[PDB]
Amino acid sequence: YSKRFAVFLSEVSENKLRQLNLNNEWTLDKLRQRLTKNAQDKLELHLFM
Amino acid sequence: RILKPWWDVFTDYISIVMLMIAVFGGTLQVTQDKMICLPCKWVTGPTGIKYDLDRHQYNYVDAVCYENRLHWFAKYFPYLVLLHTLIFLACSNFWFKFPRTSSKLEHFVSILLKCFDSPWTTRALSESETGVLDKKEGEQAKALFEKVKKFRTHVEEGDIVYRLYMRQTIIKVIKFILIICYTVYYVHNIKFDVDCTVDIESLTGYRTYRCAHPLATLFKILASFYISLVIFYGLICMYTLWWMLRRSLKKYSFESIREESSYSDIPDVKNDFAFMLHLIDQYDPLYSKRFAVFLSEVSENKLRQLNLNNEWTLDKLRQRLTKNAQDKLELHLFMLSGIPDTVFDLVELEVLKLELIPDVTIPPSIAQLTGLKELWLYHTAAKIEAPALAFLRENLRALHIKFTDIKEIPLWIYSLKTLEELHLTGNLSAENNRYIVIDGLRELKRLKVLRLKSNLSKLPQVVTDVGVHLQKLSINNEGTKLIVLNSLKKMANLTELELIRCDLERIPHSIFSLHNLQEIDLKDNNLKTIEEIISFQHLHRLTCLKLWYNHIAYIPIQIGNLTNLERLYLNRNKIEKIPTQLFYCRKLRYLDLSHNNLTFLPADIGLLQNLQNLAITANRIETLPPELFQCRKLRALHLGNNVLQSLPSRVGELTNLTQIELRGNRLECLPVELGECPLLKRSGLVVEEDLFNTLPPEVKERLWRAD
Repeated sequence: YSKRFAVFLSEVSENKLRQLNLNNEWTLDKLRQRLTKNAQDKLELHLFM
Repeated sequence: RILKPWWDVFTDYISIVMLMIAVFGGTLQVTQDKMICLPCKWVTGPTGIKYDLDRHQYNYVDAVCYENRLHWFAKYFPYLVLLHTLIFLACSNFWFKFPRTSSKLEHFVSILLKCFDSPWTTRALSESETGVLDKKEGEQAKALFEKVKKFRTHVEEGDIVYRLYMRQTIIKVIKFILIICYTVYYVHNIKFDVDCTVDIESLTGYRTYRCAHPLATLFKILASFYISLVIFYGLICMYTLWWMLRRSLKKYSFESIREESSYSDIPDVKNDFAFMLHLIDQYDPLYSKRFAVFLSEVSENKLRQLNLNNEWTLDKLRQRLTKNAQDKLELHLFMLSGIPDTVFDLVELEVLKLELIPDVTIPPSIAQLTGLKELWLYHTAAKIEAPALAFLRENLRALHIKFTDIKEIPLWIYSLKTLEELHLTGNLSAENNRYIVIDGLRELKRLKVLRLKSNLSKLPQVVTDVGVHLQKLSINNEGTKLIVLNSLKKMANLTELELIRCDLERIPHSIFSLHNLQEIDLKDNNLKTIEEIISFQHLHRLTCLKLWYNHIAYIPIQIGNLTNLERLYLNRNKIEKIPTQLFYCRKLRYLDLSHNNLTFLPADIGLLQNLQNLAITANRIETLPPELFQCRKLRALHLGNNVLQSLPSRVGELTNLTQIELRGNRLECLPVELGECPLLKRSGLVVEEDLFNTLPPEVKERLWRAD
């Protein structure tokens, strides 16, 4: 039980959590929708925050 | 219910120990209490004395001495304890189950438990930041904040809980002092070994009875234990009173709210009643912090702003996209409190309309709308304070600041040096308020169209003439008497000038130097006979002459001087005679003779081969000249509001005549030569059932089979 509490307290793990939310909520098909643009193969994190 | 302080917890447990003593003394007092009595008589060595008495009489003198010569306090000690501790239970139990203020507490703990429960207050307590929640906790926080306001209405810093609490705690204190007085006064009236002397002597023959009570030591020790329990009990009750007079007020916790809020970076928080809040201040200030952080209007303002953000949808603005010229959106006239965030979703938008909104800030993600270039920001005070201004520094070209007062001109916004047209209606500004339009608009070098409409000016600003980039000017709807002559000629790239609703008797003569002038607008002026076209003929580019709403009654001979004139508006003045020299302006495509006093058209109309649309409405012409056929480019035969009678076969000449106007005439003949109507469909205000009765295959088959 103390192992559960400290493991949840670690910043690397919750950092991996929010990065993991951004993983499974920014999928391969999403960048498939964002592939090909004006001159070249341009990917937008442009204006996205 | 779990709001009780610690001393009321001690009141509960000391109370139940106290009644446990009561039921112990009562039970023991019933089944084991008796008295032992035997008479004092005087007042192989040792032998037992004998009495000539009986077991009968011993029980009798037991009952007589036990009832008579024994103290009632020792008789009824557990009953006084039992009834008296139910006074204490009735104090705290009755104070909490008082009906109306108990409803106040029940309502209060219901909103209090939800106020612990709301994870939005975890979020809003936890923190230009973003983050999108779901729907229904917004609804819960809506009606949750509503019921907080309902509680704020029902209480208004009440007094029933304070004075009712104060009355029950003060009767607890004075009852405490009362009973410790007489019980300490009666403990030494409990004795182990009593001396009885009764009227029994004719029945048993003895006066005095040494009587031992075998139980008074037990009642004595638990009586002393009892009052020891009470002095500890009521002593803690005195400590409650000492806090009541020492540190407790009606708004002291309100200062803990607002000093806590200044400590908690959400400063301005209102207040609801503190003494009940003081008891939970004694419970924990953490739960106090949950309550005030929910209470602040900035916080719930942010909540309903997010309710707006997820409760304007893509189908809503999708069904609000395409308008007058382009893709134009409206929060215009809609009194919305905030901009939706799905606004910057849909890049199809080009012209944004934002009347009546309290958004001082715009999100930086609005630059995703790369199609947006025309912006309407009226009845608002958007002072964004974000790096999105650089975003729109290289985006947009049109600004609309209508009906905006002197203070509500967002100053930092006009640094975008790609603005090209400006709309400043409603700057009701004096010369000191003229400087409140601060010259940071001088830096915006790309301003080409300037709108200074609908205000209280008399002279233009000296900062006005610094922009030679300006090509289109309007100074409209003012009290305009005076024009500084140098400022007009300084902006020589002026091509279109607007004098709408001005107090001009005449025109400024210095207009001759503005050789780029093509379009001149003179609506609603006091014009009699005009300044010479010798001035206008120096204006070589003059093509558009707009002479609306004057009271000039005669046109000078120099009208046959503007060859480049194509658009002539002579609407609503006192013109009666048609000047002959109208024929020379052969580039004339539109002739406006409307709202005059006209008699008859001379033959100058036939030489106007470029005439496509003719307006002679609101006149007094009765018969058209035969020069109708030479106006072969005529599409709009605008013949309204006259005393006209009929038409010749010249109507069949015009191959591009599409619309005919006869707004109130004789129109009795309804001629058949309309049935040679090669492209026309709508003789618009000629439409009557009379003309629809006449010419059956021509009107009905040509028009109604053409439709």
